[PDB]
Amino acid sequence: TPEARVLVVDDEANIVELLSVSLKFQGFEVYTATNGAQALDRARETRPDAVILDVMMPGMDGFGVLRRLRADGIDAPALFLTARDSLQDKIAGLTLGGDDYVTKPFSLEEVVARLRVILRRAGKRLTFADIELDEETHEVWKAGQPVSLSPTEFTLLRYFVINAGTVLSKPKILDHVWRYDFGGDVNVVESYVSYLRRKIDTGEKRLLHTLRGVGYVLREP
Amino acid sequence: TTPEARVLVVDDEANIVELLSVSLKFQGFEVYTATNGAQALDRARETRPDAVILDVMMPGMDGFGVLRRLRADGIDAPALFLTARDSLQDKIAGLTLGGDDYVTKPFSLEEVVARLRVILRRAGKNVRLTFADIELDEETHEVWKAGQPVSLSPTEFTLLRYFVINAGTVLSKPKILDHVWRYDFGGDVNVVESYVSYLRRKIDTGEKRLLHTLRGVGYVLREP
Repeated sequence: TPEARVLVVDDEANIVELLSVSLKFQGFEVYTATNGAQALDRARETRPDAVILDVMMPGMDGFGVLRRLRADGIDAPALFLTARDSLQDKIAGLTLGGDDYVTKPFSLEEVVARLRVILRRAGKRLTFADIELDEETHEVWKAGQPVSLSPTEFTLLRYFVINAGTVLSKPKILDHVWRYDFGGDVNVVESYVSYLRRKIDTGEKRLLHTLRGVGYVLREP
Repeated sequence: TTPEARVLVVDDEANIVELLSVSLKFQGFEVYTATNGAQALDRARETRPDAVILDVMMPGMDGFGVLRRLRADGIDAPALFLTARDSLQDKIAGLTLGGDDYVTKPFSLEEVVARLRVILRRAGKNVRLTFADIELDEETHEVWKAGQPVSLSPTEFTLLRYFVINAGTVLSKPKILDHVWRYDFGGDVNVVESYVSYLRRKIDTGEKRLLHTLRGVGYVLREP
């Protein structure tokens, strides 16, 4: 998944190019528009998580374009590119809700950082037996105690928890854990289940079982 | 509170301390300054600032450390950081926690001032007055008369608010004059007569008279 879908609205083509190349290189899915009409069309087609728009635009300024978008039910937060001479006059429009701005001449570092903050502001614990996971941060706990897991062990633990009680064959685990990218020996699944038992299945009762010839299952006996 | 806000500027670069305080003072901020963390903690206790501006890059102890210590002493004012662009992705959590914000170097004064006003507003955590068919908002200064907006000058507003808050009390020209012009003005009391007259012409119109003259004594806002 991309980190977010961003729509860039600016009538200056070289700034559209710069912003989208940067954002794409940072892992964002970027869509573009050179005016208000193109902006409303792209926002309906691509449903963005954030909008970057230049306040200075031909015909209709960046506030007007944003009003129209918001009237169509597009509620994504916005980042304005704005001139410094107009700051005390425009401050109310520039920072309402969860919107923010950068002033010209701007840096890409700043654009990216202010974008991540508005995305975080706009966003509004799996348990099994004595195991707990946070899907957001990837922290794992075992009887209250922090456990350090690699990205693959985490994915593997989550897959077992979400499917607690289901017998999961090596091929099903292999497809899921490496997202169909990997098609080599299933005994990699055997290694990972082994690492994962060594880190989280260390209590009185065995939680992670092998049904020999068939698969693995997580069940509190 | 005379000034728009008390601001403490913490930076080890003297020409930037100078620039910032001159601009801020010219915008009507009361400004205090420090060149290091020890002077920062001392000035914050003496002057109880509403906001702190601090450079992240400082000798010995960086700007986060100085802020941690101010905050442990109970100084909870929001902070604006002056920060380099190279360190944004690494420092973003410290730079925007709570109601803090930042500007990147090289910065404009417009931007510093704007971001400061926003943090000050965010840190200040509605207010209405009524009498008969008159209504006031102390926040925006809007006035209404039988539902109808009425446009008052700042003085007319202060005057109408004074009457409403003291409805029923006979207020003499000297008391009115002292309050309306904050003791700054001590000239002829017939200025009070003029303003009462302007005020009566805007909010005291026809039917029952709400604003009365007790001749030789003063004015009172009361139902007839």
